[PDB]
Amino acid sequence: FGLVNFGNTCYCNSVLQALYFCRPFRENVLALTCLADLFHSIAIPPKKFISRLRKENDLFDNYMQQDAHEFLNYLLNTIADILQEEKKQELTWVHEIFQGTLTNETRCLNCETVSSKDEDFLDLSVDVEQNTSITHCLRDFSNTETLCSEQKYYCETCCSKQEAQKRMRVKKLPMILALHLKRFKYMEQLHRYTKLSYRVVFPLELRLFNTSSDAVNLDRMYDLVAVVVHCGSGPNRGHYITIVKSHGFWLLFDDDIVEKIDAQAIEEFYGLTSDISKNSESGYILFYQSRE
Amino acid sequence: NEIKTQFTTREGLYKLLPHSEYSRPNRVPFNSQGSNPVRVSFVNLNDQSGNGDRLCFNVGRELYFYIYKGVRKAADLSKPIDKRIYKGTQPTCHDFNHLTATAESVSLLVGFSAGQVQLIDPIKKETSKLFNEERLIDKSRVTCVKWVPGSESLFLVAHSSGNMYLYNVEHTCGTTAPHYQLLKQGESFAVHTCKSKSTRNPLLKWTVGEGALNEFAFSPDGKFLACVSQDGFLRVFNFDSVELHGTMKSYFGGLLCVCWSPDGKYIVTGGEDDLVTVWSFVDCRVIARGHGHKSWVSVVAFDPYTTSGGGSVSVTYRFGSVGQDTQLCLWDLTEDILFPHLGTPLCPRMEDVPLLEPLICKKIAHERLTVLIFLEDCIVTACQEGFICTWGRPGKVVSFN
Amino acid sequence: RKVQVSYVIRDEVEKYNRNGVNALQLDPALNRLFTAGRDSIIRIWSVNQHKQDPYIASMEHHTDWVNDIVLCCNGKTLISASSDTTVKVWNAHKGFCMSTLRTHKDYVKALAYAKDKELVASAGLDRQIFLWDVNTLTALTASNNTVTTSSLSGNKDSIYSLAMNQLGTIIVSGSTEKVLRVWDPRTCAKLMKLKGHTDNVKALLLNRDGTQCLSGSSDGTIRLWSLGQQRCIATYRVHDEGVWALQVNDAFTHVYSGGRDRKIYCTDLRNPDIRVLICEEKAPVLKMELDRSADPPPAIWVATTKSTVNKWTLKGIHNFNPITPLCTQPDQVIKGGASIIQCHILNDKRHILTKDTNNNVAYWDVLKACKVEDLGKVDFEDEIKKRFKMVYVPNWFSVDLKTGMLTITLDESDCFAAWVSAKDAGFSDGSDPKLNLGGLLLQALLEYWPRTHQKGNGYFQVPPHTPVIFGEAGGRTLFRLLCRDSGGETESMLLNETVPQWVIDITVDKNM
Ligand SMILES: [Zn+2]
Repeated sequence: FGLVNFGNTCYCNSVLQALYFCRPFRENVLALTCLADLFHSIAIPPKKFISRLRKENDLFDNYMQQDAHEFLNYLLNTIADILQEEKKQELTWVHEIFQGTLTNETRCLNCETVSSKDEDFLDLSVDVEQNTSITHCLRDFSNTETLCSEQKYYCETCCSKQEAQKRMRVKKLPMILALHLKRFKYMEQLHRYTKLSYRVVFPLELRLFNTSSDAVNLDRMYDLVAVVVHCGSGPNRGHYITIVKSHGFWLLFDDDIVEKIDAQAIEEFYGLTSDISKNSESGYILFYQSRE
Repeated sequence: NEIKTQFTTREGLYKLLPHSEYSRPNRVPFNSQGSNPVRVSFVNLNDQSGNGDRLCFNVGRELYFYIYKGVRKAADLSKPIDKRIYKGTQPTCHDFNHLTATAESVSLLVGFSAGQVQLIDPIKKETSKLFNEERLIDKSRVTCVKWVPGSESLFLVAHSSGNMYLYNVEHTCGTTAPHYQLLKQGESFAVHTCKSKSTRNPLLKWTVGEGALNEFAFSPDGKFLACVSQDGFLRVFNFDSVELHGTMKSYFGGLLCVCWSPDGKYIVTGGEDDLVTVWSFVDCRVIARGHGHKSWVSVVAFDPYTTSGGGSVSVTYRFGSVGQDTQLCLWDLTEDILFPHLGTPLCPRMEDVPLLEPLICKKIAHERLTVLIFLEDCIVTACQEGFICTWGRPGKVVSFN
Repeated sequence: RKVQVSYVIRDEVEKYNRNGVNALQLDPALNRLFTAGRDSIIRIWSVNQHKQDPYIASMEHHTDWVNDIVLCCNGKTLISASSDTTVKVWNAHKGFCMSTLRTHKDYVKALAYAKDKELVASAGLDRQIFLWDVNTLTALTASNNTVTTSSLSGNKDSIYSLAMNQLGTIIVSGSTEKVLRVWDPRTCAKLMKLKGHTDNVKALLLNRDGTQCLSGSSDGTIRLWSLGQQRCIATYRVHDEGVWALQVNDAFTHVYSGGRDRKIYCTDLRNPDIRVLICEEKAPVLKMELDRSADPPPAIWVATTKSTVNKWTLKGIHNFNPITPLCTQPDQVIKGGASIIQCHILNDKRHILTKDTNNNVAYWDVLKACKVEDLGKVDFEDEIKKRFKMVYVPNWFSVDLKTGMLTITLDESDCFAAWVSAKDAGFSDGSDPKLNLGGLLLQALLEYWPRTHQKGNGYFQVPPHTPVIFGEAGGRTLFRLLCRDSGGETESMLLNETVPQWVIDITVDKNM
């Protein structure tokens, strides 16, 4: 169908289309509430949902470009708390589809005792390097930091300061994995931060390597449903687009316009490699859905 | 970041030789546009003059042909032997016919992103027979092309439609879309033949699974054909019998490259999971996996000149991979890994299979690598920028007479 | 570069281990066992069962965990490595420390020995490996105190294990960098890297020729390496958790393995399916030592995180997932003193209420450095509430229990912020002035020092055997001596250069 881009609404349309084509998400939306009305309208001006977002959150009151990841994370947890507050008369369906769990393990290198500290997440913020893949970026996200030398870790079992290894690893796999590629990174100067136009390839199938062996179904297969692409050469000076798969055919949503596209044409949205800092049409948020 | 120019192994210090570098004459880096990958092909003309080695590579629209001098100083890049410029569709792959090759005539076919194949004789520049010129046989881009081992006329091509087509130099293509008749149906593959009284050029249509067929590779003996597709299945066939010999599913993603061991007992496979996968031919099972790349794997190849087969010495293999992460990896297969004592049975779990670590893992280019060829005196790599680098083996850099 | 004063509240001998045992050495000529204790004390025992009291002497000079020990020169010389960043040379027969090497910048974690050339190697968390000729270390004097240093470069991470062959030609380092690294100790040349393990390596063994290698790792696997083929031969997985200790017979055919899962197996390298469970210890196994007095090993000494050291005979070992063990009771048992695991300072900041591994609560005095009374197996939390005092005193010291004894540390930042009246503290005309607990303590620690002369403060006296320690913050031990040994001639000469300025002020100048 398509959604109306009133102006700097791209990052709201891009995720909105991307959020829809999640078949488990679009299903349980049938029963905030402004999004459920716009979803029924498709199954198109989003003025009822746009103006409600400006009055709900003061951060989005301005008419400037902003971050789709910030709105995606805010949109999910806002729907989650109103579902939990309305359920007072604990695991909501918003958490059952998106909430994963990763644990921050601390491992003393002498006694080899591991202490856990879980963290629930809806989006998985992953850092980006040049000429890499998302499966390697996830390895970099789960790297092992070492506390040693002047920063030794006091172990209660050893009653002394020993070396230790901090490490993050996913404990519970989500039904839909949202991979946020941190392409907007601080400039390390007073200047506004830049956009990392690195070439990060991502496959259609996916399995995770950085899983804790304590879980059972840790190596489940995933499938790429949607991906929020971002044009422009700046953090707040661009335009958001969405590749997505309704059925076997792949669709492209540029604001209002809709167009069918082949699956091999996704190669153009991996990222630049000559590092010429150009449009950098690159994927920003990736959506993977479980097979089972 | 700065690229590496040398690396050490148990054999010695491999050293890059910049004075043996091949590229466009202007030497400006080819823009790393999506385009199509830069490929390299070699051929020997019976070394009748010692300079019997010929080099062919493509860079976007251009296709060059020089005299390859190996570890010696490269030939004059400003004076090629032949040069072809394609304003239309661009070349994407090519291969020489090593049998019918002499100082007077060399057969070289070139694939294109339109689906066409073109026979070329670069040293005489006389003939030019086009195949599938009308795009009636198949319209998708061709991926891998190679002559049939031992044949002088037959050759096999593979396209992104997940099909393969056997051709013949003597035959001619139809003026209309050819009608096919079934020959052999199999597990996730089908083979047909051209129903025509006159000798049509598409001898047979070989449909291989879903997704694009990224590469095929004949066995060193010739009898078998290993194919990898975008759906992540490695399918090895018997070329003469035309039937399935074995299958293997990637951990995830889809398999980009494939190659055979020198003795033909093993197959390694690169794919979209940043992993190389060793596969046994006699047992039809995965024996090892390798994690050493930061991105997808592009080319895999065995090194016959640093491989010890049989013996009372132990069996050991050497093979390299290059990936889109601009890095080169070298791997060792030893008896502890070879002889240890979404389906997972034909795709074993990570705990059920050994996990290899590379001997070296060096960044050797600014752009994604697309060529890895093992020669007697050197290793040959190439990036998307169109630089054909030559790495002198230890002791093969200088000769004394 | 901040000097701290420290002292330990303990008995004069402490002839049993006050903490677990990191390494074991065995002198078959004198039938003596050496135990490297996590209580900074190396103890000489007697394996001869004809005696009933195995204790012989105590070699104490270290101020932190003694991680590894090596016996050289036919039992005459002992080399020790400890977490106080020092490697000490000892006289193993008489039992005193000869020299101290301070080249490491972090915990010295392991030692390696090569008998055929009398060469020892030290390595640890500072990522460094040093090679020492033992004969040049024993000849160290005050005039010729320096020695040639030969170090190996290579490791990218901390080192936890180190092993040399008997000939003195292969040295292997195991490390939290999972790769094993090999050198030639004569030329210091890097020979090979052995990849395979996926975790830290705390156990390394080499055959006499230096052609094979056994490695135990925290990944739970034992790997037999071929240095000729420069690859792994076999990978044995007989444990559930991290393998930490390894021993091998003289024929290099059977491997004795122990670790975190408290199991101790004897696995055949040629045939791994024949595993014999020797015993399931009470604590994780840290180090093992075979008895090398017969063609097959008759017994094996085991060190754990507990203070007791056991010996297990392997008599029925040739006649035997193995759920049934070979041994249940040890053959010999060397007893171990309990370790103070919990400490609580009281509101008056003078008395401490502890609790050891035997759940025995005790009442201590920090100022006098004495134990008031043992309170048995009473409730620890309720005793803290019952011993509550309605008074506020600022913090003026810190306590650490790494050695298992009470170690008190004084720092210039807050040592003297402890003004307490004398009457209610427990002292006498009855003038009752405000006394500084920190400054009054420094004068009793250096009471026998002639430079600090009234003999002491008057009000109290610390035990004469109390070891006083001067050091650096997270730093190296600077000087160590007993309270009574301050009057020695060469010992007082060191106190003129080792003691910092802020301690000289309160003891000599009476600055208060
Ligand atoms: Zn610990």
